Amino acid sequence: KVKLFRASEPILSVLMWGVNHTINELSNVPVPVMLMPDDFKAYSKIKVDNHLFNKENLPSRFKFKEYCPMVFRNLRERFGIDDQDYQNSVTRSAPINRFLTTYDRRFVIKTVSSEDVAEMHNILKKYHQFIVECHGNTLLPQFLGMYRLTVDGVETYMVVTRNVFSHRLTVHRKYDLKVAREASDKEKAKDLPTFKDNDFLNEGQKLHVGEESKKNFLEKLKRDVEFLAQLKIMDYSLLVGIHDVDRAEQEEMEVEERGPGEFDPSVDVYAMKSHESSPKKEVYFMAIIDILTPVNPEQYSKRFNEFMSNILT
Amino acid sequence: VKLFRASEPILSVLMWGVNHTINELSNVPVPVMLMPDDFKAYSKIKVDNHLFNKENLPSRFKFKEYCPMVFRNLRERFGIDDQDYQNSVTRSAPINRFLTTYDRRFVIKTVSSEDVAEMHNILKKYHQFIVECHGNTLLPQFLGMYRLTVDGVETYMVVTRNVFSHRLTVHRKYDLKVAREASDKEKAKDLPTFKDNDFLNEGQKLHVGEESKKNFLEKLKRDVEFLAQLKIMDYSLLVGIHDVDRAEQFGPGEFDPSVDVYAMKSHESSPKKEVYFMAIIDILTPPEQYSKRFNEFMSNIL
Ligand SMILES: O=c1[nH]c(=O)c2ncn([C@@H]3O[C@H](COP(=O)(O)OP(=O)(O)OP(=O)(O)O)[C@@H](O)[C@H]3O)c2[nH]1
Ligand SMILES: O=c1[nH]c(=O)c2ncn([C@@H]3O[C@H](COP(=O)(O)OP(=O)(O)O)[C@@H](O)[C@H]3O)c2[nH]1
Ligand SMILES: O=c1[nH]c(=O)c2ncn([C@@H]3O[C@H](COP(=O)(O)OP(=O)(O)O)[C@@H](O)[C@H]3O)c2[nH]1
Repeated sequence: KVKLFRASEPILSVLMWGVNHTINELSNVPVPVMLMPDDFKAYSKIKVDNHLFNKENLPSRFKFKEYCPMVFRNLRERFGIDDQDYQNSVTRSAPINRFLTTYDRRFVIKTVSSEDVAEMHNILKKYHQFIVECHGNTLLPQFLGMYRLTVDGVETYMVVTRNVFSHRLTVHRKYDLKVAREASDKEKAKDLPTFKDNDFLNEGQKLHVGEESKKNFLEKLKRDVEFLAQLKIMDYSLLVGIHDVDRAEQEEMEVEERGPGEFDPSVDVYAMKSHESSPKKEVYFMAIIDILTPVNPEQYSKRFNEFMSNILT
Repeated sequence: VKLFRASEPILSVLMWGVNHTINELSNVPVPVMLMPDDFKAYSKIKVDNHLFNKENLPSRFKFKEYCPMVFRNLRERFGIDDQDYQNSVTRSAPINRFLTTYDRRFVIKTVSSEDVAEMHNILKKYHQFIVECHGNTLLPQFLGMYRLTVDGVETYMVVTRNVFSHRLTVHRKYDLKVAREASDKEKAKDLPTFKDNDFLNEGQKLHVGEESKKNFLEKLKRDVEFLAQLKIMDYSLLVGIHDVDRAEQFGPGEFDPSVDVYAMKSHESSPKKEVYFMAIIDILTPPEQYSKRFNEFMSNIL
């Protein structure tokens, strides 16, 4: 039962300790009837100064701050994420890759600017109830936690989201779609490049999901980017992952020498199966990302929606 | 849900702090042995909440535990499970500074800065005496030592196992240590602490018979020869008497010796059926002669 918080760097140990600690405190806090305005301006702050004690993995001195814990707990709940699962995913073993995932690939942890933390506070009330009015059915990021760590007198802000991609299905190709953008010769020459818009268009890539899931994708995309427009938010992207079922079947068999294309929508919430009659059997993951940025937000809404409308069939 | 609801905020912080430190310790491996730094170590946490979890706890406070590895090991050597200790402090607020936990199992005394200094001065030798006597001792059994900061004022606390039983009511109490006696004021409280000379003027005796008298004296001698060899004085032996018959006015005179470690049955040849509780207390403020005189006084009570 013993959690050592062993990690390759001390800040990950503090992250694990911090999520463990804050979730445990939260378990002794009743779940409220409703959120109250103060919950949107609240925070928890702990400062640890140990001496000759418990130094094998944690630093002796550090600080941990969690922003709006009542709100983000309610968000976890509205996204179907149990608190015990959340803490287990972060603390059973050190996150990996700044950008991290939990070891089980379920949650993504991005470090962010002080400005991003400002913008989250500014949008949080309206974001919380956009989530509530759409019952968690959205392609926007699903924010589960926001934290400030202090190790060596240095502050680091982190935002936790649900992974856009599946936690079990491999992603074989990825795009960040939003002028003109493309992938660097450096980026294009790496294990899994992030192809931008114009490499999607030069490839002639198409995603065949058939009518019903095309329609529910476009309906939630319109609702989502009208929300971000009405919040004067820009520079966001749609992140797109392609899972080639057949290639996965091969790669598994190749490690076996030394279901298939099936997934749980309650967990892989951005995932879509390819249409019955489509050249290859594929799974797609598509979500809106990078929404904490702030030329026109209405224009951004319309242009972004037209492009993403056209990547489907 | 542990709300830490308490009669004053400092008790809430005490409950929170013991809960937190015990949970952290469950993530610290039990070492093959204690090391010298464990006797100089401490845990310190500082809480600054804002608009959050303020219904029972204060928003800002500090909690420091002294030598947590050492006191965890002492808990183990006294047969006290960590989660039981935590439950006794946190399941419900301590009561009546001098406190017990809601279940009356552990005593929480507020102490001086100097007492914390002195405990540090004796701690290694005290731990070694605990290991050499296998927890079989009439000394105080220290389970934790903490410093709380609430409203910028520090409060030091030491947790001991209760001398008295946690279920059997104590009907008369004596503090045996010149000449000392109980005040007219104390003599009018509900349960006076009758001091040495009122025990003698009362003619009270504790009949435990030969078998149980002998190694009570053996352990008393071992203990205060230890405290002499540590130059400790001004300590007392505290003694409680439980009369079964008044209790009658699901069993009487019944107790678990594994829990009420200082308890003794009255001898068959004793006028009334009684339960006695007896241990050494107040051993923290810093000659040899005291050892012999104190041991002699306690010697003549069987
Ligand atoms: O609009 C907001 N409503 C809020 O309710 C709120 N709460 C925090 N913040 C943000 O926090 C950022 C830096 O971090 P932070 O201020 O959390 O550190 P701090 O003030 O506790 O300590 P320190 O930096 O002096 O050591 C600040 O620039 C603010 O953007 C908020 N912004
Ligand atoms: O939920 C997610 N699951 C992922 O698996 C994932 N991978 C990347 N991203 C995002 O895409 C951009 C980085 O792209 P990148 O080119 O790899 O790195 P950077 O753009 O900073 O140079 C940033 O928005 C990243 O946070 C992901 N989001
Ligand atoms: O383990 C214990 N269980 C007890 O139930 C208990 N009751 C009293 N004591 C001690 O006896 C002296 C106070 O006696 P007191 O006369 O009531 O108060 P004070 O002497 O401060 O005026 C101090 O050493 C007290 O901590 C107890 N120790």
